[PDB]
Amino acid sequence: SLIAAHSHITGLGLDENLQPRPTSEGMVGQLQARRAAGVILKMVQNGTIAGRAVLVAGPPSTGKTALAMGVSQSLGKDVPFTAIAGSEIFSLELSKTEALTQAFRKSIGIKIKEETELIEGEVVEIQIDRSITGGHKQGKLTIKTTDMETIYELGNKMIDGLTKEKVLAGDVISIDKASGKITKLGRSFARSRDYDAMGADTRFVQCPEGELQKRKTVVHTVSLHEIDVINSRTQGFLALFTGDTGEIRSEVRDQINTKVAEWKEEGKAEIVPGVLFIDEVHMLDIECFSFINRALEDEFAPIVMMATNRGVSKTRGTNYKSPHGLPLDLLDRSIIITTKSYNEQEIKTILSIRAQEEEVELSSDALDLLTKTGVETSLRYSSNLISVAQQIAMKRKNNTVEVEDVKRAYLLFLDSARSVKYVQENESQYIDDQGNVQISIA
Amino acid sequence: KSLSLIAAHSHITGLGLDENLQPRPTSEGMVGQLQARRAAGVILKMVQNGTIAGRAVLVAGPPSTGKTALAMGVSQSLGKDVPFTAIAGSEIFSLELSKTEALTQAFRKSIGIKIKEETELIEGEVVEIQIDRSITGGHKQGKLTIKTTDMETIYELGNKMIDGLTKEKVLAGDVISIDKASGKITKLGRSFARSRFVQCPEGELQKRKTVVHTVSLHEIDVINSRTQGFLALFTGDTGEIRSEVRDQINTKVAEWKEEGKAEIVPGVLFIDEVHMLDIECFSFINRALEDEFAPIVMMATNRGVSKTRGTNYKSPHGLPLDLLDRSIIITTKSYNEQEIKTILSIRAQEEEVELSSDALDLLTKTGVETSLRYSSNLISVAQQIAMKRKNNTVEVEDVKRAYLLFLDSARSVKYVQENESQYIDDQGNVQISIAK
Amino acid sequence: VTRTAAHTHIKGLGLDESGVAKRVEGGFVGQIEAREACGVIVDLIKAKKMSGRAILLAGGPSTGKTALALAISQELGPKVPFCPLVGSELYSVEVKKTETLMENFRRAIGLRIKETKEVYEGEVTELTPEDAENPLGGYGKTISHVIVGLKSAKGTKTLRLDPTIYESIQREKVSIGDVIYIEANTGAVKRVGRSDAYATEFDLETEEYVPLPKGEVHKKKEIVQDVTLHDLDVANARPQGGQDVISMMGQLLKPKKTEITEKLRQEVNKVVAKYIDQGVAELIPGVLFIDEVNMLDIEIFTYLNKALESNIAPVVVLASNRGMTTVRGTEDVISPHGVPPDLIDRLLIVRTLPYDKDEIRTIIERRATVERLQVESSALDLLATMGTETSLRYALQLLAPCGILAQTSNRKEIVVNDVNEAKLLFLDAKRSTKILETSANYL
Amino acid sequence: KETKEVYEGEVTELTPEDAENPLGGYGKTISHVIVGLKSAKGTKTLRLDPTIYESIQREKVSIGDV
Amino acid sequence: FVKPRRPYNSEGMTRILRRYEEDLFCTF
Amino acid sequence: DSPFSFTTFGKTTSKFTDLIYSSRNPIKYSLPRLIYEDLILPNYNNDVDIANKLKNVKFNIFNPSTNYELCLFLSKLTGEPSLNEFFRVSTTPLLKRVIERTNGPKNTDSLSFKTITQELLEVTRNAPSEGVMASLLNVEKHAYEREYLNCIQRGYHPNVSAPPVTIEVLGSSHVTNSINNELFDPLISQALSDIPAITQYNMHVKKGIPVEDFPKTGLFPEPLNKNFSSNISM
Ligand SMILES: Nc1ncnc2c1ncn2[C@@H]1O[C@H](COP(=O)(O)OP(=O)(O)O)[C@@H](O)[C@H]1O
Ligand SMILES: Nc1ncnc2c1ncn2[C@@H]1O[C@H](COP(=O)(O)OP(=O)(O)O)[C@@H](O)[C@H]1O
Ligand SMILES: Nc1ncnc2c1ncn2[C@@H]1O[C@H](COP(=O)(O)OP(=O)(O)O)[C@@H](O)[C@H]1O
Repeated sequence: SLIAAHSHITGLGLDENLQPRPTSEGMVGQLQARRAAGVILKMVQNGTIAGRAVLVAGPPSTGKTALAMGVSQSLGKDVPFTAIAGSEIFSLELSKTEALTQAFRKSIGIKIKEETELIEGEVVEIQIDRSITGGHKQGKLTIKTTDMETIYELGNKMIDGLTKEKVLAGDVISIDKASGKITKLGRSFARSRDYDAMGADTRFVQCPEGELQKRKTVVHTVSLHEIDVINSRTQGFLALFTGDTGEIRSEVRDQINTKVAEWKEEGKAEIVPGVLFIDEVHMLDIECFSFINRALEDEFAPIVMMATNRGVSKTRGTNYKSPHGLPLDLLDRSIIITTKSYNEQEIKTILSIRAQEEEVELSSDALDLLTKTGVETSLRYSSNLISVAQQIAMKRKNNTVEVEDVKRAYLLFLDSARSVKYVQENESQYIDDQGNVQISIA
Repeated sequence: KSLSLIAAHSHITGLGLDENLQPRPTSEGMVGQLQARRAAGVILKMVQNGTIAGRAVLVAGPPSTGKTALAMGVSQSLGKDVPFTAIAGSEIFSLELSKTEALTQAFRKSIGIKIKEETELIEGEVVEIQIDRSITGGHKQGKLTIKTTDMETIYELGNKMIDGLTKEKVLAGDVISIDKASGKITKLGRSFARSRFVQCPEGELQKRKTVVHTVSLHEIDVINSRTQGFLALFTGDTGEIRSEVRDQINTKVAEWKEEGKAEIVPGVLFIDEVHMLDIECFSFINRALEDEFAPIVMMATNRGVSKTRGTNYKSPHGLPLDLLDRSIIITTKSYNEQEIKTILSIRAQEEEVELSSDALDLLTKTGVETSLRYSSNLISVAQQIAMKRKNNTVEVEDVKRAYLLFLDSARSVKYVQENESQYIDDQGNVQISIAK
Repeated sequence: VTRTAAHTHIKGLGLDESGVAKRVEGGFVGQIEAREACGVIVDLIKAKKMSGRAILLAGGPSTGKTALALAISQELGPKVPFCPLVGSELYSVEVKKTETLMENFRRAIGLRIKETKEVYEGEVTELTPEDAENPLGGYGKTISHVIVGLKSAKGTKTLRLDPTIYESIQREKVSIGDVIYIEANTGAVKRVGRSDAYATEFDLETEEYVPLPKGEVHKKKEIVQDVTLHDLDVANARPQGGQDVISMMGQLLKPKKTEITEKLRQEVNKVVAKYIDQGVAELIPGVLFIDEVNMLDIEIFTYLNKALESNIAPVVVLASNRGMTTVRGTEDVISPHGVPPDLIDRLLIVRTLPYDKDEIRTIIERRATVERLQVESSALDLLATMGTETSLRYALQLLAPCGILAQTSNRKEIVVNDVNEAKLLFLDAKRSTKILETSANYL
Repeated sequence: KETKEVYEGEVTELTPEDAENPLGGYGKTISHVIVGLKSAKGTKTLRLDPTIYESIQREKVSIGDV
Repeated sequence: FVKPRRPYNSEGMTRILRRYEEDLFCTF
Repeated sequence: DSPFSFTTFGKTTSKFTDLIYSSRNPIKYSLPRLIYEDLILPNYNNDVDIANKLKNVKFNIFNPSTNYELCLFLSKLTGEPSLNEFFRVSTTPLLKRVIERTNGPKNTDSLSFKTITQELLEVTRNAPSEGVMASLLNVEKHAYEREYLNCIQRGYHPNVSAPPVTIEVLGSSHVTNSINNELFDPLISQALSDIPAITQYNMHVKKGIPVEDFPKTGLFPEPLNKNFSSNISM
């Protein structure tokens, strides 16, 4: 795909004793935060307990979302990771409580075990009996292998399966009964007399030998939010993709919880917990916090990881300052991970890792001056300067970024403090807070 | 019918007044407030005469002093077949209806039209049915014999009543009411034959009965709006009924009243906690109160020199003075110890609670000390403590245990002021830890 | 084996026959006066006579208010309906908060019913429809009647279908060689599946096979259903289930909450009254729980002042943790617990008290028992002095990192060095606030 | 990017050929459909599937159309 | 003993046969 | 396990047995005769029909007899070869415009062209599998067949099922015929159903009615599973 901001991290980089290495899996430094994240990862992988809120706090450009996405990468497949921003809750279709309920229910996973029958063979006879209007469709199918020969009965969805990507009595097809998948493997008959209607170049296959019908235990992972969207109304599968699911009633969720408990008792399904990650949680109303206050105390709740770069500040919807932008009720029932700022060698190793991720070769002195700029200014400016210096490097037709390219990139593109100083030296040129601006240069 | 467990004003069955509009000391479950009860009786005769309309009455007083009790007494003494709409101040801030449109709906819901019509019905006891059918069922003939406790008959039926009898299947021994005009078959039940259960009807088989119909203005406004049917009366999506349809309804009710086929009954609209309305609602109300088809509006409030919502100034009772010029005000007062004791005795007889006399005096003392509602709420808890120790009569220490267990307002304010360090203040500061 | 989350160690109030609460029994520690008051209100709702009774649970954070409501819910049992709610749930974008308030008010009144069902069931043997004389006349259906032959155990019945019944026959896609279920109250039809009287493995549509149904074709069975008044209200508001046009067109439309008028509620109440007078239904009042009532605003409180005076409202329980807090939606007035005094006058406040060191220690001990964890005595004393030092909840949620850090050292017990590692790894509120005050760039 | 194999032009003849062994209880059983097409400096007859004639009848294809 | 097949009953309906060597379309 | 039937129907107090649909709502909205006669149905003393004509036909802005220039303008806009189509659109309800929609031809010299999204839609009707446009346009059925959704069970059922509220008027049959026509409209109910195959064979061959003169059927959306097609659980 495309090289993103967090494309250099594959996992957390931890030992078997949960001791993080100083340079592993794209992570350097942040040893205590990575240790706490590995503890919370083993807690989620254990899956015994639920409803615990984790806070990652620190200054901007420190590694909050990098740590959260590394937790997601080490979490692996078939475990849900709902990563939403804090601004997504404010909507004109769903209430804040309903949107947060959906965000909670998206992170709880149901693994259902199903039994399948696989049919593969050379087809002999297909008879399709349709009505005049084409509504009532029934049929017979004759499938064979080298040893057996069976004649089946066809339904509407099966006939619509055979109608698409048409099978012409001599192709080898694959049918899953529980899934309804029609997969034409190829053609073995090799009929000489073919009409000039289709440009088929179907590869020659061989007619399969042995047992025609075989059993297979299959499994799949689904989550609760699509379950109560499906059970909500008649066309829940379309509302799953259009997102047009407006305020599902409480009886639907109650009966879905009862059915999930029954499925856990019967051994058909087991619940796999996941993690809901709310990036930049300080932009939430106090109603959202008061709903989270109760919704963290349910059995059907995931581990909530919330990140805040704010210090002591005013909570939204109120008129008092609070630590981390959150009321003390949420800080009463949450354990907080605190991140710390970086050093010279950590920033240099971060720039080396990002340059190897961006396949841009850097010289030693260029790396030193980039680390100098990332110590003086922030880390993100020195991160974003690399591709610009690379473009300057092939602009002079050499695949090595020296001092002069990074110096030219430094002159061409401005910082935050440099832009603040250049605005404040020329305040009459810009539109001020009072809306007065001097346009004429005379 | 009309299921109800026990309500707060369920002991009030009407205004206790004599034929000269004078209040009894204790009648129909109401004590105290003699002049307020006299004024509400004047309002009752004002509505019962019905010759005037569009008069607004404000009921103001201290909280927990006989306001909603007075309105419930007026509603109970009005009786049936008179429209009575009881809304709150917060029921008009809708998201699909506007505030003035909702006020127009609440105004037109309290004016009814009395219609008298007759419909001949056949109701009797089914003895024997005969059904003859062909192979294709094209021609059907049938005999129905049916009876009362007085007469006997046999009826030859056409094919459509045959189809309407095999639908909603009528057997022998059944009591059926038959409508000739619309073909509606209603099964009242089975009669008294041991071989549910109802009695066999008496008198004539083909009875002509009249009925007295009541229909509000709002029902005809919903029906005559062709964009939605009569399902909007139940679903509630009337959705901004226009004005020309209201003009047609207002002309046609006068056209019906001049021909004598209908009569208009006026009702009472009660807007409880009227101080929670916005200024734009009151501004609609001053011009809505001068209509011909406007009811008598009863409004209750308890605020005193409060800020009117939607403005920035303060007004008496939360209402601006232009509205107060169009209103006549009934004022209630506080209660003595004897009236509180009488109210508590009435609520004790109502909830089937047996008391000791010293416990009643203790309840009267703690009622005149703290609140009437606190004493009226402890009287149900103390009965449960009395049944927890297996005795019927509620004694003094039974009330004392409920007083110790269950808290009142001012005591709770006192411990909040004492232990405010463990609570969340207005600034969001709390202390959780017990040490340091 | 099992899953727990901050609760479910509370099983009930844990009282005697006389209502006297013990010290530690049933997962509860202390709070004897509050537990006795909760036993009183549990006996009150079990008395099934009162309507519109309200209490408020007053206390600090982490003192056991919601635990008391859950204990009330488990002491009442699953049969009496319990409606948990949060003060922020009343704000809907679809419908005003007044209708949401009586939405949850009518959701908390239970009802049983004993309903007779007229059932035709069996195996279909033949499917012969007959046609009309003129089908393209515009008015009237294409067919007139459909003959169905139902076969069951010891009996065979032949029925003449209406066309309207035949539409709901066709929509579930029946055929000869099937088992069906005609339900005559609504015309609803269940396709039970293919019978085992024919072959089994010759299908391709993952069907399941049902034996021939016992008993006669025509039946009358008794079914006990538990129901609320709210389900009746929303079924009559959006009518689905019939065999008309509107019944199909309501099942395909988007469901949306609507402002239910009082007239349908009065008619539904009259129908429930005529059901309870014939000895079929029995009325179950319930408990409505609103946590964080301070987040309710002034018009919801003003409407609740009317809602408590109805003759159908259930027992409502409120909870708050504010001392001297102005009401939301107003500008200047200050009232206790964020609840205006005209509603405070209708309440029965229940105090909740904080705990001591030994109560925190035995709560942590029972919690570590419930999550199947083993603690040393010195580590338990360190957890208790931390729970007195910072908060009960911080010590309560710190024990699962002690379990993980004890597991990762191939150990079973929890030691003091392990607790110190969990101390250094995870922070609390006070240390984070001290870090925020001594911070360089809003760290 | 994609590859399309198309046939287009004015229809010259349109005759659904019958089968050598017709089935009882039915009418005009079809073994194949013969359609002739003409265009600019090109004319070529086709041999089609029998089910295609149903789509020809639904799309209302007479003689002399493109 | 073997258990008999479900009755196949298709009256007044079109038919499509796909053999090895030739296809059919029995219509009305 | 079934929803509670909030209905009253004909029950038996116990060569064929005929069962007729008779489900009604227990809630009855009783309405007088005077309102229905004097405000809905026209008579000599009211002007319902005259006002309906004057609002719908005479002063209709799409009338070709009076606004032929506007009809020509909209015909050049839409490219539709009939000028009376705007009148028929504006004067029939929604579902009547739905269920007899015919894909008629529009002339090329017009301004309503083919939208790129509509062209992307129209490409992939009869396109088979392993085509790039079809596979890019068939995400939802791929998710249907991969998540094994066609064999899933049903977990939620409604608690109460009720018919619509029956309005009764004592002493009039016209209201009964109107209500029966509105509840059981044969055109819509035929659109929400299908014709039996032997009945179709009696239409086409034995009676000579062609296929395109059939009433439109089969517009009901299919349920997700066979289990989701009903509310009664075994
Ligand atoms: N330990 C680390 N390993 C890899 N990248 C890091 C690390 N710490 C910080 N970063 C980089 O710094 C940035 C941190 O900002 P962000 O992820 O938004 O979290 P926060 O806002 O908490 O600092 C990310 O873009 C990430 O690429
Ligand atoms: N005259 C009276 N007779 C009987 N009960 C009364 C009387 N006045 C007040 N009450 C009781 O006092 C309580 C408060 O009355 P209400 O009018 O509803 O409150 P408010 O005065 O705040 O509107 C009610 O429960 C009612 O039973
Ligand atoms: N009496 C008690 N016994 C055991 N645990 C308690 C007791 N009281 C409170 N707790 C614990 O304290 C936590 C907070 O209780 P809860 O009522 O849910 O919130 P709050 O007390 O803040 O309203 C709960 O998780 C519960 O485990």
